[PDB]
Amino acid sequence: KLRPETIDIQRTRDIPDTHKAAISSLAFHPRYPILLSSSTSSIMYLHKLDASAYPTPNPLLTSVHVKRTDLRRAAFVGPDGGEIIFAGRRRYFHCWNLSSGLVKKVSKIQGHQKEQRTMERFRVSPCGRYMALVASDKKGGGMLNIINVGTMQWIAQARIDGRHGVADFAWWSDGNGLTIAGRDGQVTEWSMITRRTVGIWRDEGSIGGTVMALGGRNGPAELGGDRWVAIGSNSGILNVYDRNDLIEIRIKKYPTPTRVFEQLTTSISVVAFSPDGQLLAFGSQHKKDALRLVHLPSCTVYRNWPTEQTPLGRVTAIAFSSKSDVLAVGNDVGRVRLWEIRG
Amino acid sequence: DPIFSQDERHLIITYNTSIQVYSTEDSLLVRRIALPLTIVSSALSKSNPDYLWVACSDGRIWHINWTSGEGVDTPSTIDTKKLLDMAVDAVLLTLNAQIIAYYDESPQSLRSVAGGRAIVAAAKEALHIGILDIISTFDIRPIDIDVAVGGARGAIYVYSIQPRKYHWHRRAVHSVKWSGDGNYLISGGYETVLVLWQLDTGRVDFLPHLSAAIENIVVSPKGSAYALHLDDNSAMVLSTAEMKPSMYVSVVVAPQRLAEIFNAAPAFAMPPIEDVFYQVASLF
Amino acid sequence: SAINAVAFTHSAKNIQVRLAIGRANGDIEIWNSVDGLVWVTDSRLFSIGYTTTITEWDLEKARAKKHASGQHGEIWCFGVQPLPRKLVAGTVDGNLVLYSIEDGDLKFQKTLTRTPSKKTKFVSIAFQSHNIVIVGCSNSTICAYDVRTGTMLRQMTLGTDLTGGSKNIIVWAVKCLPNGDIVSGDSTGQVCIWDGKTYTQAQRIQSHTQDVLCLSVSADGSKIISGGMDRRTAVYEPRWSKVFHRRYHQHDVKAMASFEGKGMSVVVSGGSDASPIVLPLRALGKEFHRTL
Amino acid sequence: SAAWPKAEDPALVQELLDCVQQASHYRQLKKGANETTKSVNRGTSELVILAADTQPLSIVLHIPLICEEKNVPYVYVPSKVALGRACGVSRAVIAVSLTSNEASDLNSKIRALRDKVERLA
RNA sequence: CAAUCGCGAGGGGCUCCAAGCGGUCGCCGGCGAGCACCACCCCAGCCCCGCGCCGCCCCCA
Repeated sequence: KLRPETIDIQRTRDIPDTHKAAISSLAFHPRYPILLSSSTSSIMYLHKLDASAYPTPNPLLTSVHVKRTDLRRAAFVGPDGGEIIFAGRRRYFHCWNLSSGLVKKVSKIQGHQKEQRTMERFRVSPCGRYMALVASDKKGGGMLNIINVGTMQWIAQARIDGRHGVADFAWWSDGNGLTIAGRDGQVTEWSMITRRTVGIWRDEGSIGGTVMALGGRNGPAELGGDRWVAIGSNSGILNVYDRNDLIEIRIKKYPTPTRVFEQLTTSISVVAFSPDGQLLAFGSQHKKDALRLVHLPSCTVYRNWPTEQTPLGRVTAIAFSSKSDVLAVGNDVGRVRLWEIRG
Repeated sequence: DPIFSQDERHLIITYNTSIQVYSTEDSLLVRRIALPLTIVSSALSKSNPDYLWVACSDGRIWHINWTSGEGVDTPSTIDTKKLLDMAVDAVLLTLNAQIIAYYDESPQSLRSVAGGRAIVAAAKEALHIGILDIISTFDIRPIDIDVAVGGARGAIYVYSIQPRKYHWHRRAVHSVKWSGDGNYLISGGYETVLVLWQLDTGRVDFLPHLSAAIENIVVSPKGSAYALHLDDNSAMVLSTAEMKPSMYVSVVVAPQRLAEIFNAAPAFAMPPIEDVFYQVASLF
Repeated sequence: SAINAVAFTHSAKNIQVRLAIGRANGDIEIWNSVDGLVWVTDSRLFSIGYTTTITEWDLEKARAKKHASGQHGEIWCFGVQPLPRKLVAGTVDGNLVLYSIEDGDLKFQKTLTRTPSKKTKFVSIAFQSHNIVIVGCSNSTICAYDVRTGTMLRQMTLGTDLTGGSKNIIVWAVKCLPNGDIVSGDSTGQVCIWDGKTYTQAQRIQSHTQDVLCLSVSADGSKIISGGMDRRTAVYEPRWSKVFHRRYHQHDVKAMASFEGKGMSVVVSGGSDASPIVLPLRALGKEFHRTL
Repeated sequence: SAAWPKAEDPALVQELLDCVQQASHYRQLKKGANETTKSVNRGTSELVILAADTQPLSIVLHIPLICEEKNVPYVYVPSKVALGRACGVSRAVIAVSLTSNEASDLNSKIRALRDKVERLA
């Protein structure tokens, strides 16, 4: 419960560990106050979030060096959060338990190794059942190979058409299908049950389209039940759409954003919702304090945070907590900072 | 014929002399359990326990368990011919040339279809479905049924009237099983290659090089690890997508719009404040 | 010597149905260098060789009646519309050219639209409905159009050529369904059924090793018969799957044609072994036959 | 309607707006209807795009006349917002004109682009 | 790098020498980088294919 125009954020003490590369991915645990930090310097860190800790607040649980990979993305798996799947640019990806301590190397996606020469651009569904990989072959299109993580086996494929393929995609919050931001302005509301596209619709004026997030409650249950979608472009404009206004299954081919966000001038590189569906933090990594924060459903940018003097750095990754009360920002030099949010 | 446990961490292998259980997590054999020959099958008990069911080549029904050595004393010989085939359900049924349950050609094998029961009998080219190419092996999945038959050649016919040819093997097939959620058809062969039939978008991807040994494969109780029986007297619990053996067994409103409510018609000649209030509250 | 086009007169009494073949000399032969031929019913056949002329053929005269031509370049495909008539003929230069079949005359009517890239050579067409067209391309794209307005519906772009060498997926054959979907038989061996309401793909069945040059559907939308640059044809049944594949043929298979009438539901294939070869539709029924 | 050189959304619009953006980065770009009109009347213009998403399209219908007089190719894209952030303006650009110089790879891209526009008209 | 093996310009009568250059097995050899040798576009070039001019040779004249 927080009002639209002025936020009660505050600086919690930062993470002690510093990385030798930029922070490529952050992820909070979905059950516990645990931060997973992961950089291009081959190292992941787990930190427990206790601000009254001693000797060093926000202490370190463990520090995993993964050999020879540069960690592009690490992610918790499931609502329980018992696995961490992580991947660099290399042709394999690991999964790791949190209940048994098993590192497994998935090195073969099942007859699609020609189709995949990375594993870096993956997502895992909110129900934890499935996990989509961007297949790294374009020639005028882009496909998502869907993995069953209970077996780690390919079961489905999610090709859309564009120039340079998929920009960025998001699982439906029910888990029953996808929504895929391509690189021409086409956004595909894909369905997993029918394994077919529900409908293709265009962003408002996107040249390229760079990133994409999704989330909220009380949305279209035939489109996964998640309410808001934000799509960011090469021009730094973030368009925010209510997904209840894609239905007229007949998807509106030219819908209107609920709000055009035009504050940032350079290419939107991060976008995230708070998992209660009340905040949208988006930003760029080509200017210094290029991080903005948006109240939803009202679609207003908060004007008091950040300031001139908020230490952010060139923001490479952000992450909201499981209770939507701690924000994490990791930058181009390798330092996580944390902010509690009150409401 | 090898079989897992209900809690996945125990593998179960019959030899030509005894029954040996194994740790899927850590080590080799746990129990040498006595089982003389003075072997047809061994499955688990279905409804309440997980004891065992072993049938020898003639009628001697061993009802024997792990977590003990109990059951080394009680066979049963209710049937008169040498036992050929054997299947349990929940309720036991045994193929002798015909069934006894609780026909033209030579029998091969017999398998049982789950709780709303059905029976699948197997002669050479005949196959008997019961509601209530020359065969080598076959598996099945329910939910309303699908039957994958192998063959003495490398053709794997699939049935849900018309089969489907899934021919890969340059000899007999020795193993055909449905994978997990039914997406893949994991098959084996004489030529050491464990083929993963895609059965979706019709591709094939496999585990080629191995100890010249593939016959009698089995699938985990979950979608996880397949255990392989292996003709060099070896079993091999392989976790999935590793293909590495785990076990080897050998109200926001901008102020300027309210300023725009109060810009024109300065104090006098303004609309009355019922109307101006309707402008303001209509802005809010 | 080789087959390049097969077509049946009808596909549904003593009603004169005939079979029209195109032999790679330039010949045409009818059973009870040319490149394509169709019939029209409301019944006369139209053919193209590699040149831009699209010509009718009078049968009782056995002479090339009523040639047609145009400006653009080499016709590589053409086809006639269904009913709720014209011809649509796609070429090398990216034009698709409408010809008029007003009551008896074959006219160069109109060029509706054309791709911006000149390097998009069309290969085949099929008609998803009455007034809207599906065309394969020499790039990975297959593309829909409307001839009410000429407009350019959704590019249905295939991938890259993964298996080695080239980049472009050259889509050799495109056919349609009574369900409303369309099969695209591309290069690199694969087939893929694309959905019809949203014009996206729904299934990518990899069967062949080399490029499927021709395919044809049943008249009830039940059996799909592919035929490739291998020696190989393959059948497909219900979203789909294949059943089997037997090398009926000896060279690549170049042209299919199906018929489902008179108690004789056969599909005839021809390629470059100079031997036309006829199949049933009931492929578990009995054997096949061949004719030369 | 009056948009008879309508550019097709299958990537011809995308190559138009991309060349708009690259000419915007080479400063070869006259933005808006009035400055477009000045570039066509002065004859500096090498190609000109309009927007068919104009709410009254009469306010950009005047430049196809003088583009027919100066013999420069014009073509319509269906979104003035896509043209607007294709330019990089933060407002809606309704009609854009893009010139050339003696030697640039951009001038080569203009040449191939109005070759495609000539394939339309 | 270490063991090992091969060919052979060039010169001399199947043999002889040699400039050189590669392969295999071990490297508790070291260095460098990992989508991307890709996507979008443009300018050329190798090759293969089309069509018409010349350069030459012809035969009558």
